[PDB]
Amino acid sequence: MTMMDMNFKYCHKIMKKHSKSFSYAFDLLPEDQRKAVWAIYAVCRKIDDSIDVYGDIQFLNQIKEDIQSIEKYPYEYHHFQSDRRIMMALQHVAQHKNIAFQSFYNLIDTVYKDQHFTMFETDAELFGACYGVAGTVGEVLTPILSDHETHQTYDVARRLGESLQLINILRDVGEDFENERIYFSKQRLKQYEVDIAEVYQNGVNNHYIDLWEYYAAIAEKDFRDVMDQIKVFSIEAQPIIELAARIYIEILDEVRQANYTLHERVFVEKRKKAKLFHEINSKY
Ligand SMILES: CC(C)=CCC/C(C)=C/CC/C(C)=C/[C@@H]1[C@@H](COP(=O)(O)OP(=O)(O)O)[C@]1(C)CC/C=C(\C)CCC=C(C)C
Ligand SMILES: [Mg+2]
Ligand SMILES: [Mg+2]
Repeated sequence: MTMMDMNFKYCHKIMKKHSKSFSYAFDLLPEDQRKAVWAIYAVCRKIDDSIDVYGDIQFLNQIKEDIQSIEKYPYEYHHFQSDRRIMMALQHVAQHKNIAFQSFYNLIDTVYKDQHFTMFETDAELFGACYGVAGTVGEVLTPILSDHETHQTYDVARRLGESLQLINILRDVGEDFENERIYFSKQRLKQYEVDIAEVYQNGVNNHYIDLWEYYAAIAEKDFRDVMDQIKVFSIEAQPIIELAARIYIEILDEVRQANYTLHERVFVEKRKKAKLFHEINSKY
């Protein structure tokens, strides 16, 4: 094992630890592509988790500055300020692939703004936040998972990322509420006559289920639209991306089976993930 191998192994550790669904799928990529995914993953994770390190923007600004160094000077040695192992790996990737740096900056800005989080007035705001947290990730992964990037490739990847973020929201309603976050828009909550606090205390009702299913239907339709355009991605990545998405889509059915509970995080069992892989893989 080289030093750089050690750097990617560490990124892999982070992804396996923190992202059971995405780890399962993306680890099936060919070596050079999965390694790039691990590095992108670990960067994004550090960005997402940065505020809780000291309680403020310090570690985040250090990440941003590290990324800026890489963008400006991809072939120079940097004394990274944040997590050196992750940044060395990102830099190695950047030397070989087009990285959409502005997409990382969009994600960072999204994390900065989350410090001042006020509920979304409308679904348009909510979907805007989904872009910032996850459409950006889709954009960053595009050159990794496709052979000749076009506007269509980016668009599909962005849509997928945003759909997965909406599923994430749908899984985590109760936990988010405990953390003083509600992501359903004020407009939709008012229309469906849903108070999340009241539902957290008293159990689901038909109003809440109707509202949840309204968003679920959006995530599903977007998922189907991505599946229909899967050929934008490289032949090797197609079944893997399909797997990643299907595993995440299955979370919706898990929520339903747990009666839309606001008091635990549902999950797709490993054995089910394997079932989905068999189904997809026979198709390919
Ligand atoms: C780079 C990579 C694979 C992921 C990035 C992971 C990170 C940390 C981003 C920081 C912001 C966050 C938190 C975003 C949410 C990820 C789930 O959180 P995680 O905690 O890992 O898993 P779980 O909550 O299930 O335990 C999310 C739903 C976005 C998924 C978007 C994807 C996969 C692109 C799809 C498009 C193509 C594949 C073209
Ligand atoms: Mg996680
Ligand atoms: Mg969540």
